[PDB]
Amino acid sequence: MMTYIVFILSIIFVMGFVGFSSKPSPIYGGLGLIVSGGVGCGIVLNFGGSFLGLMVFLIYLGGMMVVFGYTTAMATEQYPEVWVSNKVVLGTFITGLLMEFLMVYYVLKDKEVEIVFKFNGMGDWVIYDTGDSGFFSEEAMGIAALYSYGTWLVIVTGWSLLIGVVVIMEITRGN
Amino acid sequence: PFFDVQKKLGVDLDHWMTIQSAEQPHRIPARCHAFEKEWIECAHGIGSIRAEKECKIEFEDFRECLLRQKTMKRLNAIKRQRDKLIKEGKYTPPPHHSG
Amino acid sequence: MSLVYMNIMMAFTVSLTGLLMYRSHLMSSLLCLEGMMLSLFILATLMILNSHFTLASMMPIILLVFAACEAALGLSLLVMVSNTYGTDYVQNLNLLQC
Amino acid sequence: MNLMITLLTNFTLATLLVTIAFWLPQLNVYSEKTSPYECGFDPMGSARLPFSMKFFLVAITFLLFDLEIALLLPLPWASQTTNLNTMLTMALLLIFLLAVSLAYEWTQKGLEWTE
Amino acid sequence: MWFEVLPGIAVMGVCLFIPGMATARIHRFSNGGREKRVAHYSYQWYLMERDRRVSGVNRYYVSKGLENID
Amino acid sequence: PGIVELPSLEDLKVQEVKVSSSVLKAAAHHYGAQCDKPNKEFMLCRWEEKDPRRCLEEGKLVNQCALEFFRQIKRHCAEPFTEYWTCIDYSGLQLFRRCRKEQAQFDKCVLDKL
Amino acid sequence: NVWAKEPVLVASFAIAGLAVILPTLSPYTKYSLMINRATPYNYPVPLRDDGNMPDVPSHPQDPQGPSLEWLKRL
Amino acid sequence: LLQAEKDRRVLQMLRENLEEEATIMKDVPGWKVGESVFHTTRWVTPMMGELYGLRTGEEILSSTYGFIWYT
Amino acid sequence: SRGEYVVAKLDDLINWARRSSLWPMTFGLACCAVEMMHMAAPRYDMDRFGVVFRASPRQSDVMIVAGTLTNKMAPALRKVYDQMPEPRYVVSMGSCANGGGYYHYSYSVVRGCDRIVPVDIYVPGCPPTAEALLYGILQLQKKIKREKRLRIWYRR
Amino acid sequence: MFMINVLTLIIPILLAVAFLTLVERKVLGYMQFRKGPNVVGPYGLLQPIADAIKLFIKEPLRPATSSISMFILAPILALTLALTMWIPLPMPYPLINMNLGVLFMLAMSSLAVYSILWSGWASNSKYALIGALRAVAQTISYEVTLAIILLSVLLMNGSFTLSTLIITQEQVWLIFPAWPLAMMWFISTLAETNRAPFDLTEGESELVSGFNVEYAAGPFALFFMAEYANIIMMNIFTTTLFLGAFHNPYMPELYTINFTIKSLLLSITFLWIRASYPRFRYDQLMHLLWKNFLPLTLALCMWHVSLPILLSSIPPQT
Ligand code: SF4
Repeated sequence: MMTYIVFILSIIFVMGFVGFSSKPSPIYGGLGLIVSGGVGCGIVLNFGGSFLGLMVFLIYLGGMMVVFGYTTAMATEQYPEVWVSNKVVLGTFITGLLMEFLMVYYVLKDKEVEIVFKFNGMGDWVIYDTGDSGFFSEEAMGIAALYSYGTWLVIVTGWSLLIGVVVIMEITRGN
Repeated sequence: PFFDVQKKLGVDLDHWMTIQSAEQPHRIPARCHAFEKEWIECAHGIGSIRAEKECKIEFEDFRECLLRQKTMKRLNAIKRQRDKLIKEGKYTPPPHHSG
Repeated sequence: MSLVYMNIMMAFTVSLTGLLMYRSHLMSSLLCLEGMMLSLFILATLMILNSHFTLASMMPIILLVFAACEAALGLSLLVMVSNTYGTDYVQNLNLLQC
Repeated sequence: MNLMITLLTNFTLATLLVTIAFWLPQLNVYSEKTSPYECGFDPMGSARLPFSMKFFLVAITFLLFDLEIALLLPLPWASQTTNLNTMLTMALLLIFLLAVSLAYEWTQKGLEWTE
Repeated sequence: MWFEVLPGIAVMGVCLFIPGMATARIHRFSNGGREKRVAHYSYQWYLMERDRRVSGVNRYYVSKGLENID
Repeated sequence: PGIVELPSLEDLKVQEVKVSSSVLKAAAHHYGAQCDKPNKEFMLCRWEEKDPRRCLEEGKLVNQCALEFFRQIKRHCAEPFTEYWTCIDYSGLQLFRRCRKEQAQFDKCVLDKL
Repeated sequence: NVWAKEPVLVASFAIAGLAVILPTLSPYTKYSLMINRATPYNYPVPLRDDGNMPDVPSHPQDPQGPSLEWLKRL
Repeated sequence: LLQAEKDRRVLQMLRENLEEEATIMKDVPGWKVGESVFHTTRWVTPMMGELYGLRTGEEILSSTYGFIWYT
Repeated sequence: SRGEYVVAKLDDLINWARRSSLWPMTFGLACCAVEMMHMAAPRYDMDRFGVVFRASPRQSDVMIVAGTLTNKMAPALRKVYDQMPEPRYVVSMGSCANGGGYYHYSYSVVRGCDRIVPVDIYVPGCPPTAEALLYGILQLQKKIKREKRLRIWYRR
Repeated sequence: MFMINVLTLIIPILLAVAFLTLVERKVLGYMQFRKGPNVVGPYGLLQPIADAIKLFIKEPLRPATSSISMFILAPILALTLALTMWIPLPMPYPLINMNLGVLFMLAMSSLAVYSILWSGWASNSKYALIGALRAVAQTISYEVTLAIILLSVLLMNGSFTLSTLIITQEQVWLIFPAWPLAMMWFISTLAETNRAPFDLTEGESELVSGFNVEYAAGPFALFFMAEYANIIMMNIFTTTLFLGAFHNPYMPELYTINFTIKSLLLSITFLWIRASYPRFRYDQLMHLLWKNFLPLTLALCMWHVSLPILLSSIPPQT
């Protein structure tokens, strides 16, 4: 029955990600972020991405583990609040949900929405690859760049990471 | 400023990442190879304002290669007229799965 | 127009407004910066896969390694802020008065 | 969506384990079992107190080396192109830069404190 | 000695045996006896697609063996 | 904008070589060896024009070359070619080391007799 | 001496140093380059008839062009 | 051979689908029957809706999404 | 009587599943704790009977009160006891715990642990022998053999 | 029949976990000079079945401020992700023939860590907080080294596809081109699997079960089953990843028997390492892990980069 499945997974992503960015307690935010990263990996995987979504799932998720470690270490309230606790938190969460359901309504019962661009309402099996007899598998050769042609780029990226390491050590050392 | 020590030293370190029709790593095409070859053959020795006076048509052909916006417009109009005629009940068509 | 682009731009704008308005936790501000990173990631990656422009799939890996080291820098700054105070609230930052 | 089918079956299995835990066996007499237990005595407050931690550099260290894991992980697709020299050169340069940053923060006791 | 620990290991190893033999039985039960045509890349998927196109019943594993030469 | 035209169904009547994909992958060495000399003109048409709907006549020619190749390999030597491709058919995706004796017997057939 | 200050670390530096040094003196990088050049992923296209090129042959059976035989030949 | 088979198949879908369009839209005004989207005249590569439109769910689902999450 | 026959079968099943394991908590105040540690001896096993040491109180099946309960300890004893899975049993091990014993007088001794918790299975001794402790666990299992829980529930 | 294959994957893992609990208790008894469960049932077996029933009975129940959503969603995601790890595992032909499996292994292992993390936060009694941050530290340590050693051992022969890996395991096992890398990886699997307190600081006697201080008497089975599925999980992944058998071609039963025997005797070796050694230390884990494994792993990675150019052993990578 389903053919809008990337749009559907994107709606689940927008739900979890608005509830993420509505700022509850950051541990609930990280719950929202792991849900959002998982379904975003699902979006880019089911679009046709081979590995890069599972890659960013891994990387971005270990980053969220570090963010959990610091939000537990540094500062929490006497009682941490959840989405449905406060006036403002519940209000922003439900109005983000209302924007989501309202755009689903004004796409599914309409032709197009032009808030910033003419968005075409139908799922993205169009436009799409017409079965290229490749066997070179585009993302594999794509990340097989940065090494053959990518000379200067990995130089400045690794140099930025080395500078990042010495910068973090000297900021904590600056006492 | 826009310094091209890039050009002066004679090292192409940043030009290979520039557009389509550059060297994708094995000899493959992109989705819109030919339309960029059209637009770049139109707009080389041109002073970037008569590229929009004169090379407008071919660049818009490239933009409609990328987004396929009018194609989606036409296809959506066909689907919605299909829906209203099958809602009316005028010749529910059999052409798929048969003749 | 590939309708999924609408919801991803919607998620970007919501993550931006969440980055801008915030109650007390700078941790949550860094967290929304991480989310905005993810939004630009997914939009650029779906762009590159629609275009089959697979020579330049450098945008995802390099954008997120750089923005993640930015987030690491912010986390160390939050370590220093919570070291030289009790908590990391937006209040008790109102010194160095303009 | 076949792995989504497997995720669905495991979600149904996990929820049926929840319901067979809750609703089947016996009654639910509460009102002192819910009290927070530490080791035998009622403590002050609860958790969510500001719990100042030992390691500061180590989590950021994990983050940045996970980022260089991200740059290094396309090694098999590195190993098949006609530019063997740039391949081996930038591969050795990336791992050597990782070892250089590690060597700096190893020699400057960035791990020798509250580990 | 270990004379009595062997039945627990053996029963638990037959418990580990049954996913492999069950999975192989289901694969050979599902596709006309044929070991399953795993499709790594889009070349293999397009070849499998014309394979299931030339069958008639929309199942590739029939594979119409050397008889539509005519 | 501009108009386009398409070939009607008068032109699109070429009988497919409706054998399975596994045997078609299996005999591919000698499929490219004896036949597939004239189809490089088809390939040169296809690259130098980058216009399918135009090179369809040599598409008909390569399709009849393939059907003539299969007619020649069916009418003459031999029968255990059927055993050979159903031996390469089985092992999941095709590995050319799963079945070597039957490759050698089919090769000895077609070599010593054709 | 220089060995057992941190011995597994110095052993790691030794295998690291031979990993740095040893591909310079290497009699097989040329074989890796030849094999990696001679695996075509895409179609070797034909070309226009010729201006009588006495190369790039008429049939790939003919060994006029660049063939390979050293796979079975060690 | 696979190249020519794909050619005949996509030309068959294009001819039959423009006949489908010329049958199904021939009453609403505007709408030339088979004009190009583009200002030039070349063989544009299709989009899997110009080929696979209105094939009633299962066919387009097994065509455009099979390799992604099956086998 | 198919209904009461099924009730009897299922009640016998769940009672057997109860009397199988009985993993305790290692409470152990005084030298009856040392006797518990020598009930964890190779010459007298408890893992033959599924009696397995599980230190967290919220999953232990019984509570072996062993050692001299005092008034300074007794609020900690009951505030451990009151949070537990809903079937709960008490094995009072040793003359200190099950009636005061040698310190039955002499302030800051609760005169036996009967004044704090319900106590099912008494094993008396100073110390009880490990053989007697395992016999107390077996008779606890026979108390589990005579529950008739679901029979009472259905004929209610 | 795909639902039937789902059932023949979800059913044998349960019996695997239950009789693994039995073999834990019995091997641990015969190790510790005593005897295990011998009286009850046939020799032990129906007492782990009775343990499943016994822990079903115990009526789970919530703590004071323990927010119920996060609370009951932690061990459910634990057991769900601990099942869905076993999707691409090439028992002769796996469930989903993934084009990439080992990075999926790392992803779902990190998710198991998050499940332990969310349970330790939501249990909310300060000891679950202590144990949760101990888990966070030992995962700061053990997703760098295991992932990079993985990258090394897949660089020479694997290329992410486990069917091509079982093609590679024909002439020699991959224990011989990388044995010390394999030993460091076995240490890392024993750490990340969070069994064998040689490299585990969560179920100590210094704490009281920081992952399960007061969760609830019901889902202790869920969390318990998740960790022992982690044990079988990483031992099967070790048994596939390094060594094994050139299988009987198009014949599954011989390969399945030999793989099961190798994997389960290696799991007995794992349990036998648990039964032997004292517990470990926080700062000693950071010091030992980084300053002993990490430059040696980098050296093995660079030498396994250069070895396909030192000896032309570049893979035939599809
Ligand atoms: S009863 Fe005897 S052995 Fe037991 S705690 Fe009291 S003094 Fe010690």
